[PDB]
Amino acid sequence: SIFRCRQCGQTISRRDWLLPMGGDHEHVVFNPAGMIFRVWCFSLAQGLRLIGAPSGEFSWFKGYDWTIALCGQCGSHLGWHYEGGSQPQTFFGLIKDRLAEG
Ligand SMILES: COc1ccc(C2=NO[C@@]3(CCC(=O)NC3=O)C2)c(OC)c1OC
Ligand SMILES: [Zn+2]
Repeated sequence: SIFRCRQCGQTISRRDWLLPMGGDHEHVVFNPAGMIFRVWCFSLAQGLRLIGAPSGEFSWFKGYDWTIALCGQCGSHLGWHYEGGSQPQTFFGLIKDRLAEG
């Protein structure tokens, strides 16, 4: 029901806050460093620290710019905040295997 940071237990999100972006909350993507992530889209998240300004470079989601999302408590990379788009304007893409569910 609740998602916490797997490393430290920081409160991050909720199953209720999952967002089906393009018809599915789960998107399997790879970055240019060939790292594969199972990304769960959330309308809402808390307890993160968004670092830097947004970038569109290699964005997996058309029309959205990303900011790196760390755990605000432990600094572990938990995913990205997406902004600059439409329906919705913003959302979170969190790496499922870096969260723990209650
Ligand atoms: C030009 O320098 C980079 C900028 C962004 C990234 C990204 N890695 O993950 C990102 C972030 C989130 C996203 O929507 N898609 C990706 O692919 C961008 C990158 O790879 C490590 C870079 O090294 C080449
Ligand atoms: Zn943490």
